[PDB]
Amino acid sequence: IKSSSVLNMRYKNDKYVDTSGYDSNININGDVYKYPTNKNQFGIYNDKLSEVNISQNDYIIYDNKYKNFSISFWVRIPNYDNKIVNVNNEYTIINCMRDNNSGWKVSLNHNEIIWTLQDNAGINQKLAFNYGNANGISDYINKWIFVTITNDRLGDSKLYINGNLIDQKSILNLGNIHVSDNILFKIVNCSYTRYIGIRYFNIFDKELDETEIQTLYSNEPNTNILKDFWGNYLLYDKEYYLLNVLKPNNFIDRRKDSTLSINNIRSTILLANRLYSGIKVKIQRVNNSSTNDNLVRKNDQVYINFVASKTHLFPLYADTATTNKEKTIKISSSGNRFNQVVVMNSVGNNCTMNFKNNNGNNIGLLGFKADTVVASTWYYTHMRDHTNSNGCFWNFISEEHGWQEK
Amino acid sequence: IKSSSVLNMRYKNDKYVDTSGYDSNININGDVYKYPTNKNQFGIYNDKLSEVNISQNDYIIYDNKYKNFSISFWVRIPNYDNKIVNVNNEYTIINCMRDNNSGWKVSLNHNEIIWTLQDNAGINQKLAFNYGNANGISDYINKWIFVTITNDRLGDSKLYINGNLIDQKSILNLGNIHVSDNILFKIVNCSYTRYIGIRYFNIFDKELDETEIQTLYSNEPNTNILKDFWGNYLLYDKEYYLLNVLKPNNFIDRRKDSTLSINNIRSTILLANRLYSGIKVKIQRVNNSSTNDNLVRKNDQVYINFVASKTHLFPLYADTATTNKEKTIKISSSGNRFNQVVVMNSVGNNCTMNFKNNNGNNIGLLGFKADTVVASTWYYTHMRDHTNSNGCFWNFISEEHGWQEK
Amino acid sequence: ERDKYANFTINFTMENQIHTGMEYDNGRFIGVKFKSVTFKDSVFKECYFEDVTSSNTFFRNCTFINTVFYNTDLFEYKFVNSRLINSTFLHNKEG
Amino acid sequence: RDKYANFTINFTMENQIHTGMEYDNGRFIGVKFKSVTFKDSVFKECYFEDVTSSNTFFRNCTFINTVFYNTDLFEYKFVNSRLINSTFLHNKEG
Amino acid sequence: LQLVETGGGLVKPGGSLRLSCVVSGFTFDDYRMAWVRQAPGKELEWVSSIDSWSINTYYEDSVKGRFTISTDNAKNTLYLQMSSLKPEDTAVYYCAAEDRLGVPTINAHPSKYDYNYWGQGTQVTVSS
Amino acid sequence: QLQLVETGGGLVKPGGSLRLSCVVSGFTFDDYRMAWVRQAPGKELEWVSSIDSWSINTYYEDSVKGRFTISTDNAKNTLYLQMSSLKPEDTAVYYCAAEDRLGVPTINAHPSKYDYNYWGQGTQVTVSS
Ligand SMILES: *[C@@H]1O[C@H](CO)[C@@H](O[C@@H]2O[C@H](CO)[C@@H](O)[C@H](O)[C@H]2NC(C)=O)[C@H](O)[C@H]1NC(C)=O
Ligand SMILES: *[C@@H]1O[C@H](CO)[C@@H](O[C@@H]2O[C@H](CO)[C@@H](O)[C@H](O)[C@H]2NC(C)=O)[C@H](O)[C@H]1NC(C)=O
Ligand SMILES: *[C@@H]1O[C@H](CO)[C@@H](O)[C@H](O)[C@H]1NC(C)=O
Ligand SMILES: *[C@@H]1O[C@H](CO)[C@@H](O)[C@H](O)[C@H]1NC(C)=O
Ligand SMILES: *[C@@H]1O[C@H](CO)[C@@H](O)[C@H](O)[C@H]1NC(C)=O
Ligand SMILES: *[C@@H]1O[C@H](CO)[C@@H](O)[C@H](O)[C@H]1NC(C)=O
Ligand SMILES: *[C@@H]1O[C@H](CO)[C@@H](O)[C@H](O)[C@H]1NC(C)=O
Ligand SMILES: *[C@@H]1O[C@H](CO)[C@@H](O)[C@H](O)[C@H]1NC(C)=O
Repeated sequence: IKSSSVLNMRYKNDKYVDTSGYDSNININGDVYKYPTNKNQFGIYNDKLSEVNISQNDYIIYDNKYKNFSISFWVRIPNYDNKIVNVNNEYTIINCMRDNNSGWKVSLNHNEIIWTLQDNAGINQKLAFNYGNANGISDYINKWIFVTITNDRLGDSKLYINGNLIDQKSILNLGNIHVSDNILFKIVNCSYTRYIGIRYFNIFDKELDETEIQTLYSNEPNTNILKDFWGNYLLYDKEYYLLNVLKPNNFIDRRKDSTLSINNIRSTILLANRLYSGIKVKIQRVNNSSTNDNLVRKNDQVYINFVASKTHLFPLYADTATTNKEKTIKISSSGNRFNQVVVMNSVGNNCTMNFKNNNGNNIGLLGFKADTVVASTWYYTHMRDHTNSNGCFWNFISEEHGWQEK
Repeated sequence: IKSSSVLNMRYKNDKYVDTSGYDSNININGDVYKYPTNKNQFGIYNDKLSEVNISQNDYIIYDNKYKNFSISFWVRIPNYDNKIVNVNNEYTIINCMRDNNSGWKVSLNHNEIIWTLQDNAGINQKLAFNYGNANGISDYINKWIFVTITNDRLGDSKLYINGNLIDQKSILNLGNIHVSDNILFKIVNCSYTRYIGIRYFNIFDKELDETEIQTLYSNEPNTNILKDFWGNYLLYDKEYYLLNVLKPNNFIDRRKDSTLSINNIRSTILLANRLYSGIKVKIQRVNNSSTNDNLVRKNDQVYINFVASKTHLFPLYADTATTNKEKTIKISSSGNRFNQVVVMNSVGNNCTMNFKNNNGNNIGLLGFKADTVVASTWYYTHMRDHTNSNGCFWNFISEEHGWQEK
Repeated sequence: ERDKYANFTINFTMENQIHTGMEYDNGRFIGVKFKSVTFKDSVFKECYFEDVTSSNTFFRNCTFINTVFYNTDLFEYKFVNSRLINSTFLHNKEG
Repeated sequence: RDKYANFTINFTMENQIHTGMEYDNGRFIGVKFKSVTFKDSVFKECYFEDVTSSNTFFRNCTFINTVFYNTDLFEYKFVNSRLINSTFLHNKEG
Repeated sequence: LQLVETGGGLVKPGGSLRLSCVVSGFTFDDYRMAWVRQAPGKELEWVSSIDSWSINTYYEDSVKGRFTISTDNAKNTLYLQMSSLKPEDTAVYYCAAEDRLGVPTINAHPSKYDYNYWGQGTQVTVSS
Repeated sequence: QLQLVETGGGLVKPGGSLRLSCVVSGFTFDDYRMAWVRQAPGKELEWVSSIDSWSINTYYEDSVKGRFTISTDNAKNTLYLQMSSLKPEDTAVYYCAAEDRLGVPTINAHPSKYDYNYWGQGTQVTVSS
């Protein structure tokens, strides 16, 4: 809830502030990256001075033995080429432990997130989550991961990843924890040069239940705005690769007759599917007024453009000149949009594109039939409970520095 | 099961196995050679213990008078020096005959394959194929030959070599045929020491038609993997002599100006063209990875290297610095690849090499014009039905123990 | 000193033409059949070619920058003393 | 003693005396030798191509698995030298 | 990724035919197998389909009763037992594979993109 | 025994008629496309005409068609070029050439030596007033 929020790190007025009302101070030291589309998200580096220090108000500094408390945040951990990061070395990212290492710590290893809670005596307890290397499509590597940690002093400390409990260890043997005055977001003792992403850091003075953690997981990023593959906001005038949720091991390619094939198997780099394969698309506003946002929202009316080259976009349309119920998606070399629009929508991180006639008529969700990308109305009545239901769901993969494949 | 296939001898985890579904046992005795690039292919010797024994499932052992049946396999018969094999003596290599010589037999003789089928009363019929001594280039000697025998009990026994019907004889006079419980792959009664290759042994409970036989012939070796002259898999980093399919009596030599000549007539041993003449080449992966095997596949981007000596390889390139449409192939004494790549492909056992620029520009298929090896775009539109079509087809000859010439 | 043309789409046959000292910026050639056409001392800036056939067609002393040729028969022998900078050929006709 | 390897010479060498060298997989392609001498040198799996020589000799040198393709390096240019498994191909005779 | 049909021949009205389609590159677990007929002068007409994972088989309004689609227990050979043959059955018959994960619509007048792989076809002729 | 010898080239008045004969040895005309190629005083070789004899097929450089006439004679084993209506700038050294029929059948306007299997010595053809 909000009655339990004793620290909330939010972006406001050129910097980061505490919106809890307990007035904790937040200081940026050096080069801290601010995400232009969501400045609540920040990147810390380790090749130069780059840190965020939260000086906690004297009233909220944890100094009890029986007080239940929770920590919530999202972390983004790039693996780059997936070799530079392959080293057994626990490096810390968030440090709230005093001179005698009393308090709590969040530390990372190769494809691992570790939570450490140490008392005044020196007794400690750890939880961990190892998501492992990409086997097809990884749901964690270079994506936003929602980390939650609840601590019942008369029971177990629990670690949640994306709202699901994954590790619980009893903390009954821990006495008094006097956490640090400062919470330091900084990459300390990392073998390699890297950066880490943090957002929505919260401290609560109770043990959050699964329901509250799920409410946080669902509501913290704007549910109105569509998400990209990495979990950032989906943008207009941005090149994206496509991923079909039901066919993750396949990518979309162009055919000479202007149709789109899905019968292309993604190459692998040591069990990891290539994400930067196939056609590129761009989302374009139908009515671009003074809409001060490049963010794609639910039920936005858009054009989906195929990218032949950087400066050559062609409309993607549904070819309704067929007796078939499903209509093949084609590329229009002439620039003709054929009196169609696309309605964007979403189910969590999965995106839907509804091809419609300008007269208000439905042509169908973007899916596939056999080996060709099509628009089909079938999905309308089979979106949840069917083997083929997820065929209408898509992810938009942006080519970024944090995921390298060559 | 439920298929026409009642026995399929295939390789799984260090042994030979029946993949049909009827669970016949396959045992190896003594020294049986396994081909590393394709372990479905095995070699049996006669200078030591070397046999393969298939104990047939009682459910599939042939004991009828009217039930049609077919047998298929590939055989590889080296002639060594063409002299040690020059003896008229029929010797067995596959035995499915009972104590009363009832059942069937595959035997060999000098450049000859023989099929014998005998009933319980001693009535037999023999089909044979004598491919004879090499007159120029032989399509059989030391090559994989596809043997198929069909048996219609109300008609003819038919023998197919490489999908082509070459012999048929009526078996209407044969009554009950009771084959052996065991199928023995063993060289028996050969007057000289030799080995024999066998692969893809199949027993079917029907008379296969020409379409099914040609399908087996086309698809049993992996169509995605290129073949060498002998019919094995084409390999990376392997020395090969070159054969032009349209010019079988000619070999490729180097000129002082770095160009490649085709006006070199092959010497003959009796009537057999020499195979181990001309330049050697090696195929090299462009996008090398320690995950990739050494098999050359369709659409592989490669480099073709001229072998000046064992330790000196020079890239072959298309000399585009001319006004001619066709570009002469040149040896690069500097090691410069001139921003070129070669795309491999195949039609059956014949190989094509498409010289292209790194930017994707077509330069041409490897063929010849007058007396010089060139890259030409002409072949693109004349792959078939033209007299000069096969000038873009190449075989890669590996120097092997099975084919000797001094 | 090149006659400039930009942001144009050509979708018709071009026959018996010599174009000298021209600068095409973001030109599209889609479904064009070239017949006895010669580009001399021309620059192609961020141009696009699609579904192109060519007969007795050449590019002499031409420069191509960030140009894409998709589904064309414009093989290497048609580019005489020309420079292709970051210009790509994709899915060539019969290749 | 001074080991050079994995190299290629495409240029004219004039008025030089190289002593105590151990060339490993060296390439001499298009080289024009003019008054050059090799003394107490070892040529190991080296390659010569399109080599013209004038007043050039190999004195007390050792060649192993070396190929001479399209050269004029005739028998008299090797004084007190060993040629082991070395081959001459398509000499510049005429 | 290939299909080869056989079993087509010349029959009289009321005769029988057994078409077989052998596949290479995939089994019938990840693809729905289909028979499509091309009669001279007509467009492609869908004949039958089988779900190998399920026990669900489909037939066009006419064919049903005389034609039966089947698959083996190895899930790589497709059959169509054709009995009580009528002379309007005379057509080229193709085996086709549809990705089961796609939209499960069955158009009666399909185009090339309605199935992943088409065979070479086998001629069925019903003559008096 | 492979050789081509050309004869018949000389000086004839503008508008005259010449009959070049290329006598070939060592090969048959059913295995080799035959060609006449001219060399101007200093210019690059220019392909003039070609013939395929196995199936009568003539190819003429545009400036040549209708005036000249390439022919073969498997009897006497000789290639002929019947020149006529000779213009001033047809003056050049005229070589006969043999190309392997089985190779890429393209006809380069300005060939190099590797365009043909075998070349002749050439006969001078001058035409001046
Ligand atoms: C081709 O068209 C594009 C956009 O349709 C032109 O680019 C724009 O140019 C104007 C003025 O030069 C600018 O105000 C816009 O901001 C530009 N938009 C974009 C997206 O780049 C381009 O200049 C045109 N090419 C010409 C005229 O040669
Ligand atoms: C036409 O030819 C001229 C001269 O060959 C080219 O100009 C040269 O271009 C290269 C590359 O920029 C330079 O290194 C030279 O310095 C230039 N020389 C001269 C004389 O200018 C010119 O690029 C060609 N035109 C086109 C469009 O390719
Ligand atoms: C071809 O180009 C012309 C001129 O730009 C254009 O008006 C026409 O619509 C184009 N063709 C098609 C089919 O769009
Ligand atoms: C061309 O591509 C290269 C990469 O090969 C890149 O470094 C360069 O900046 C590109 N140039 C332009 C003008 O896009
Ligand atoms: C030369 O190259 C070869 C080829 O890999 C390598 O083995 C060797 O170490 C290199 N250097 C020398 C001095 O031989
Ligand atoms: C000749 O050798 C030098 C020395 O290594 C090299 O830099 C140069 O590129 C070579 N010549 C050519 C034409 O490559
Ligand atoms: C040089 O001379 C000595 C003395 O005969 C001999 O032992 C040695 O092998 C020679 N070296 C070479 C490289 O030939
Ligand atoms: C030289 O060739 C002979 C010929 O058989 C061989 O025995 C010997 O091993 C070769 N020497 C070297 C150094 O390769």
